[PDB]
Amino acid sequence: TLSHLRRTNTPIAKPRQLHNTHWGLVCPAETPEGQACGLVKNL
Amino acid sequence: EGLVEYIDAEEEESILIAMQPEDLEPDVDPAKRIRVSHHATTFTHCEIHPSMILGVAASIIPFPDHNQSPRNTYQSAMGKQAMGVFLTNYNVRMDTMANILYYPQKPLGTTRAMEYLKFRELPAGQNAIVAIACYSGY
Amino acid sequence: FDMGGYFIINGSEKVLIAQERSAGNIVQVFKKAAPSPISHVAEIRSA
Amino acid sequence: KAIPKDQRATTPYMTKYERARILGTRALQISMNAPVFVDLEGETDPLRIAMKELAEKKIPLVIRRYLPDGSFEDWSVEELIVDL
Amino acid sequence: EEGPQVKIREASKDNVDFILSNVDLAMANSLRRVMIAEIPTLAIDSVEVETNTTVLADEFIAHRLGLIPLQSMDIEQLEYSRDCFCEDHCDKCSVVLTLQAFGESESTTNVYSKDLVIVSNLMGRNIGHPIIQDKEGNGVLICKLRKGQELKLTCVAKKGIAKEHAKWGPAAAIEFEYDPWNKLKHTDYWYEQDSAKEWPQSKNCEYEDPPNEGDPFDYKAQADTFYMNVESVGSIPVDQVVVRGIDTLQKKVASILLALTQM
Amino acid sequence: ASRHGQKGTIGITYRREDMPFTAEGIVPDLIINPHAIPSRMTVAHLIECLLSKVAALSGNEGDASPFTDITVEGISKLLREHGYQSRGFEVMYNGHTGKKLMAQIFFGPTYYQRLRHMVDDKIHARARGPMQVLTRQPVEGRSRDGGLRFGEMERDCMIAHGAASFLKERLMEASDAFRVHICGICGLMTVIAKLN
Amino acid sequence: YDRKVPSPTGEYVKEPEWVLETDGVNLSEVMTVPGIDPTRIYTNSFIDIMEVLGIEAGRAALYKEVYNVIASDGSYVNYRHMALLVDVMTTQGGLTSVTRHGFNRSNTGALMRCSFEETVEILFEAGASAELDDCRGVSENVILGQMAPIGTGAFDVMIDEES
Amino acid sequence: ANWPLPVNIRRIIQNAQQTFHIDHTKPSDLTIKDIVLGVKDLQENLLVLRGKNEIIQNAQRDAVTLFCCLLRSRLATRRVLQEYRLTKQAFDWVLSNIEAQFLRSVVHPGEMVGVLAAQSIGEPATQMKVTSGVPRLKEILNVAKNMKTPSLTVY
Amino acid sequence: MIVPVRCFSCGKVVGDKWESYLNLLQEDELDEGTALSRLGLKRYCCRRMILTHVDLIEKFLRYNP
Amino acid sequence: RGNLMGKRVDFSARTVISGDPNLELDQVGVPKSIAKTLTYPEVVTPYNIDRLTQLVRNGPNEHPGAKYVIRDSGDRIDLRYSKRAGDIQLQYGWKVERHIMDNDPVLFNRQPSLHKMSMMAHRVKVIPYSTFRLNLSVTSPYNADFDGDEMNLHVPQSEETRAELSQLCAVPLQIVSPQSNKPCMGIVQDTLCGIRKLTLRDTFIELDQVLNMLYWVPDWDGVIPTPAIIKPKPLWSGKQILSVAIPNGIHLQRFDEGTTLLSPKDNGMLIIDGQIIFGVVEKKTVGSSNGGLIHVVTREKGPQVCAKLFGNIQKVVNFWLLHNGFSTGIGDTIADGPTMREITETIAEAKKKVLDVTKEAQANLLTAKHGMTLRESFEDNVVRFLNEARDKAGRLAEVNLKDLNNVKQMVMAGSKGSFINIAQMSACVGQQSVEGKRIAFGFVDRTLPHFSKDDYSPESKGFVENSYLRGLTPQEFFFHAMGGREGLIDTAVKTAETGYIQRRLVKALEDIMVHYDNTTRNSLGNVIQFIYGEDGMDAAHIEKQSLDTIGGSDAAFEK
Amino acid sequence: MNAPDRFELFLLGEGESKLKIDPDTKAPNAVVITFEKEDHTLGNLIRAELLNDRKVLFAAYKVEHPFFARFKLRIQTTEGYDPKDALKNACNSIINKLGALKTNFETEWNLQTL
Amino acid sequence: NTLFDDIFQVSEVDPGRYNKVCRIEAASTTQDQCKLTLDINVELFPVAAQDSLTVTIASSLTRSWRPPQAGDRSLADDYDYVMYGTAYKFEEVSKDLIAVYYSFGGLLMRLEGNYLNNLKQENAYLLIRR
RNA sequence: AUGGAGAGG
Ligand SMILES: [Mg+2]
Ligand SMILES: [Zn+2]
Ligand SMILES: [Zn+2]
Ligand SMILES: [Zn+2]
Repeated sequence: TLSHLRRTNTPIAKPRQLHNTHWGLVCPAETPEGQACGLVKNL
Repeated sequence: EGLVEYIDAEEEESILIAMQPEDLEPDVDPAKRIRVSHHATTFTHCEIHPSMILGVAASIIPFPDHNQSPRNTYQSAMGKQAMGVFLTNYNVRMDTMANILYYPQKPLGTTRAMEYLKFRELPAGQNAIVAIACYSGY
Repeated sequence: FDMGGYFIINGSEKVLIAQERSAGNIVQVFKKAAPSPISHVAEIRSA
Repeated sequence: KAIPKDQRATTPYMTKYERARILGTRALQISMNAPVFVDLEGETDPLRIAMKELAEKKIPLVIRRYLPDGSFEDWSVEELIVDL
Repeated sequence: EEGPQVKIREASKDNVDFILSNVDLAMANSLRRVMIAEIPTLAIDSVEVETNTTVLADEFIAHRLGLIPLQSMDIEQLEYSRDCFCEDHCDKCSVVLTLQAFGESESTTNVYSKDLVIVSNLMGRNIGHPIIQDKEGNGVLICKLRKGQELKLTCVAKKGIAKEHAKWGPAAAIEFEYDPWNKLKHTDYWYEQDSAKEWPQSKNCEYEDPPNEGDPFDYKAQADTFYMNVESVGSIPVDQVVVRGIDTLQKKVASILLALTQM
Repeated sequence: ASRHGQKGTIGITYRREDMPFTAEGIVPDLIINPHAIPSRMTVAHLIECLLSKVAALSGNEGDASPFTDITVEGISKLLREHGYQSRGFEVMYNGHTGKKLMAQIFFGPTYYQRLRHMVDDKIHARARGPMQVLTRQPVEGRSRDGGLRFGEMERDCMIAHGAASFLKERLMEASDAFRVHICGICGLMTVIAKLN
Repeated sequence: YDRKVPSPTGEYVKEPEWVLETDGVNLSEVMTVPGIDPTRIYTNSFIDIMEVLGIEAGRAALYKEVYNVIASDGSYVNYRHMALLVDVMTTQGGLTSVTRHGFNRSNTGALMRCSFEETVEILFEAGASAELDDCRGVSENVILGQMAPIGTGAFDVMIDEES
Repeated sequence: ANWPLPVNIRRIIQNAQQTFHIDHTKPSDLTIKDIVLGVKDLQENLLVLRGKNEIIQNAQRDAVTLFCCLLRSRLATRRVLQEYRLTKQAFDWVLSNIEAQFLRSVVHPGEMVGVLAAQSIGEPATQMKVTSGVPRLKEILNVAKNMKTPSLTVY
Repeated sequence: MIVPVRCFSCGKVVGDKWESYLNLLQEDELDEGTALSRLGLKRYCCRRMILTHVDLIEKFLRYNP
Repeated sequence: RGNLMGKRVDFSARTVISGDPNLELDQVGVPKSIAKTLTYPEVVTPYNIDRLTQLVRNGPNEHPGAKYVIRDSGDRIDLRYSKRAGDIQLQYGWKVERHIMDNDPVLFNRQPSLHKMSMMAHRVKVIPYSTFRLNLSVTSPYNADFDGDEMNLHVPQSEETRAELSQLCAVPLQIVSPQSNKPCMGIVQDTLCGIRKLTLRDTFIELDQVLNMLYWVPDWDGVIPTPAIIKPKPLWSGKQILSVAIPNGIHLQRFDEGTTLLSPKDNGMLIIDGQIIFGVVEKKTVGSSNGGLIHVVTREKGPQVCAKLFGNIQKVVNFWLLHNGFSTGIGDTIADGPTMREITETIAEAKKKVLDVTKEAQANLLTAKHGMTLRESFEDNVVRFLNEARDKAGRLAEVNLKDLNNVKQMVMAGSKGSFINIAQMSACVGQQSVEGKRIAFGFVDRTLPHFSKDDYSPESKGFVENSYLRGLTPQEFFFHAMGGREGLIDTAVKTAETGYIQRRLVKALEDIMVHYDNTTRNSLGNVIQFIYGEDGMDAAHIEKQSLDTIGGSDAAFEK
Repeated sequence: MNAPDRFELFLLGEGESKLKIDPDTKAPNAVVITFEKEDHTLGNLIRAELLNDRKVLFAAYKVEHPFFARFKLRIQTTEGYDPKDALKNACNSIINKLGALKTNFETEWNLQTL
Repeated sequence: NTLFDDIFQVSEVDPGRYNKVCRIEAASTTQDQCKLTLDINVELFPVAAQDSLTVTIASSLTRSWRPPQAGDRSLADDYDYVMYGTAYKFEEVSKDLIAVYYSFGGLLMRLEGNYLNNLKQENAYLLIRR
């Protein structure tokens, strides 16, 4: 529940890669696997 | 009182963040990890705690810095599939499907982040006496 | 322990997922491809 | 037209597909209680009976091997060599 | 006597620590296995719930009800429900005990195992009574009731084997160790530097003689001296646990022999 | 699954007799294979096992926080202070025979979590059942008592094997099969087959 | 590059030569340069080999490249398979791609080509050109729900009175 | 030297000096004609194609050329008589067994080897300074006009 | 939920030791270790059964129904 | 594509899979409920009228039973509802839909079906519990573990098609694959580590255990082999008792490194007449290699004998390992003190070298390599130095490990493990990389806000000194997270593109086969190859042999 | 769901006998006996007590599958010695040893305190 | 009967990463053209350096291995360390130097002599005393 | 049935 209440979606160069600016803002590990990997992120 | 600031990435672009509050002060144990000496001086901000870079599901992982990152990812994706007490009022709610563990237990190896996630109060699993061994081959 | 932050529609608990987008009113210059006639494009999304 | 019994260039050995086909068809015949041409000797499974009936070459079937041009060569099960 | 020997080192109502002398490994291990599982015990097998307005679910309570340690002293003069010619269950195979509880005070009204009331006829047989090793005298905590919560049910206990379900377990954990000096070399010790300094020293090393470096490996040696510690749950006394174990193993061996006589 | 991405299903269940046991008489609630360790490099599994063991013995709460100076050496020392092997190994006995095991076993408490997926909610079997109304093929879904899709890749496999008759059976007798009448002139399904 | 070369005494001995690697490709003019061996010159671009040296050289180069890709991961596939792929890619006369633009423009059955990529338009143009279907294709008999003339179904079974 | 060839010969040879229990201190009961003409007639029965016209025969010899090279290399008179010392019966058994295994190693007509090849190439691709691996394979199969890393190897 | 009646691993009764555990904790002001030691929980599995457990029935009894 | 090229079928099932060391290779563990559900039509014959009558008499719910009874007219008798489910006189010609029983041929399959080994015919063995059970030596061509994997099972409906499965899609036939001209099945996991731990020269087994292992073999002749040790204690060896599983007439020979018919390191592999002479048996032998034992046994004794061999080896090895024991802890990831010191100073001199090269490049004294930038040459040098550092520390950690090290044992056995695992768990996990390059500058002239601008130092650009044992730092953890992220992404992209490409390849080479003239053609009769494989041989019956005519001097050749 | 009953581990089924004595066709003068509803607890003990007899050539037991509570026991004795007699002698030896052990433990327990 | 008999002088002992089996290297005290390499179970029969062991090769003292009964049947040894193996290779160094290779369940053995009745046979009883 | 979300290898 906690995880689903803090989720980020992204529609559509490398938006899937964990960018450096994600430090302290987005969780590096928590992300769906298979399809929407990197697109769907958690705070 | 001007003790803590709110910094976004755009403003984060122009600051120097200290990883630990002990990196402001100016023979060793071989067991501990090798950490780089602070070659920086003009610090403007200091990190609250490096364990805050993780998320809610990833904060349940014991020693995440001792694992391979995709394994931490897998655990972060499988922690949402574990059974336990999701709500205290589970007996008065009419959910389509709900699973509640018979005897939930707070892990023997916890995280200081679990305190704020209320995981020790509402755990999702049990401490099982595990054995790493080749037995019957099953 | 319920933290809230969700809605209730027809008895179903709904959650609005944050939608990521590009920040408007920001000037960005992009290098165009080689087969393209234009070499650089400075664009800005006005909101 | 056809191809004479002589000058047949196809493999004298029975292919695995031909063997599986013959055994399958014969087992189908036995499954529908067809006259057995060999001593059962306890065997009741139509496939196994078909195999034992193949080892004794007591199978009255024939194989029409098609050539890509349209021609075809006939090979009786009794004539084909089963080395598999 | 004439064969195997026992040397009791410690003894209590809950534990027995002893040394088994002149025995084969298979016999000792089999004795352990029998003591763990194949000992007959009495425990709640049936639960008839009338009114259940507490927090816990029905079978959730029935579970811990079944796990409750009951008296199994005279369990041998009781009979299996599958052997008795009675319909369902009777007094010659099962022990019926009721459970009635209700919140009265404003405070949380606890429900223990002391509230279990034997209803069926015991006819002299010491059986059915829930074991209470508790200091206050309460025993196994069943559940907790609020102010207006009620729990009314009826338990039927039957004779069973721990091999069928762990609730019929007469013993907890049985300590077992042979050859504390590894003089038989049944174990290749893992190490980083020193195999002796890293691995702790067992208590049972005081009863045997330390190996001499001037002596070669004794290849003709076998496992004779064993060290055991049997712990009882409370249902059956420790000495009676190991005795019923021995008698059980002996009895099933005698049953196989009987089958040999039959064929 | 554990807490380090080490997931897996139950292979079999053994009673406390058949289970391997330590000298203390303690039997493992769970047995995992060592092969699921080196290829995945989940050291923190072993570390959290050691820490959970020490925290179990000392009765304290093991701190498994991310970036701390708590090392395996300190935990090993704390474990040795309780009279156990500092590296978590325990000499166990084979439950079937009672004989010692040559190699010692990494033995200790580890927080496992029963996941969502269960066999009785996954198992499915259909010899024959309800068809669709448009294609007259077996419906979709376990909850609808449907059949499994014999995908194109499976067809390719059966082609590779050479089992033509089987491929025909799966695509006729197994799924849909229709008897149609065709005109000998135009060659279409115009025929008004008045049977009987 | 190191190289195994037959010694005048007999045995193969390592003889190291100098080889010029190159970013940039124009085989049509590099091989004609005086100074290097114009019989051993090679490019990773088989599309240039097909233009300069011929269709067979393009075949060998294609197989070489595919095999290099497969073996790059340490894997190993037998010769006949990759050779079959390359051959089916080179039997038309040129380099036929493995897409809708390549082999899907062949003179095979309509049902076969309609079971891949462009389905509707293929059926349309086939219905317009009035094409006859051989019905000896796999996917075609698959659609027809018949025992395809493949493997076990490659032949027919009859009966001859020998009893 | 190491190459994939249909019939194994070494395992047959070492199976001949075991099934007959031959001693390495006893003269072979063979003749030069036996070995030479025997092997030379052995290559006659190694049939892949079975036509009677010249073309099919040429394709035949061309198809069994390499295995014939291996056969001659392994069944040389010097090697046969000295390296392992084979008797008459053992040699004949070797010949017959080699012929048999050769006739077994022939591809069976009807073998859908197209799909088999496609699978044999597609399957390892799942387990995957120029461009290599999956993208390069994609370039190859698509026959790309522009490849990401064109190279010129000049000797 | 509520304190488990018996230990999972071995099978030792630990249901009558919960309130005694709490009393050994808050009344005598001892740590968890000594508290679990005095209750006769020598094996760390039985010790785990109480140390690891969380009594959730108290939060459950807060509701009126 | 959805209804014609691949449509949903009846007589099928799907369940979670699991392993079973006591099942044969060509067997499958089918749950009882699935056995009652799935059915097969069997025509009433004088050979099986009794058994069929009994099956009908049992009806549904009870296995072995039947579901429906088809008469002459075609009427379907539902046994679970019929008033006459107790009195049925089976006439000849009637069909009886009975439950799936033992030794029945079914098609086992797991998606994605990449090759023909993904679909293989198995024999049914009805077992309790709701899990599909399979052998541990069939898990490799199916490519499956037991982390919740599900597999599909199809059931044939006629005699010719079950014959088609039993004679073509049979597992023992699919041992040697026509893909890499090698067996695609072998001994793995506990059986491999165990067969490694057993064939050691220090491994001696006494009388009783030897007798048990001997009886564990179904093909055991009942003859006690004379022990390698007569006095003082009658002892056997692992090799000696393992030879019981190996059939007679099996000759295996393999020389590796310093194998001189005596093997001081007990390497190589010599087995004579079904009896192993010397050498430790592991992945190079009992594995799925080209010249492996499995390939030899299969091509010599046959497929059935080879599968039975899988059975025997698995049973024996698993039995010995069961009463021996094997584990793995953190202790097998810890190196010695001075070793860790040498590793640390190795990383130190590495970073020192990187510092020297950096200061050199910043002094504009660096000379660019021909065909690349100064910066590119710099990055290349640094990356190469860090890689050499990770390899140096890794080998330094591997040498320190003992033979009793469990992880090192699993590496030697070939069960599961490699050098890099040891290197990262104990020594150093090394440099992280994204898109071929080290951690770039997400921020302006820097990778993280914790660093200063223009910091091309290794620890900044994504080098991790610490191992998994010591624990990573925040920066190192984030960089490693980036690397792993890219890993997962490019993995998904990889399997997607590979899927589509595989489909394309399949649809391209679909209608290609070999006719009765060894001519590889298509549907148009167009010749692809005049002779298949340019030789006319099947890829299955082909082994890599040495042409000893091409090598050696002319003098040795003439000699 | 598909899980078998628990009593199937110690309660014999319909028509199932306790022992199934079959002539071993491998080596002469041998026997394979199928024990039903019994596990390692009995098999290991019997097998261990069959090796004490010096007139017994072979003695081994095995559980072909942990799912089913049953095990096979192969015994081979010298010529003139029926293996069933060896089995019975071993069993009686077990019984005697267990009885003596029980007596000893009782006499020991009758001297303890607390 | 007996196939070979000689007295050797242990010149080297090597525990190659083992702890139960050590490879021995000895030479004949009679023939200056004879040598022997032999894997030995030290855990049973310890072989120190500079020892003079008595070595013998026999063919007897197939059927299944019956129980010992050494004090009842014909043991025909009274040695200290007896093994059973199988010859697998007959190597000829020179015309005056012939070496044989025995395999005792993995414990290999290389015996180099000159003058032999050691034929390729399963019979290989190696008896060592003192 | 259409459409959509999430999850499993
Ligand atoms: Mg998986
Ligand atoms: Zn009764
Ligand atoms: Zn018409
Ligand atoms: Zn416990």
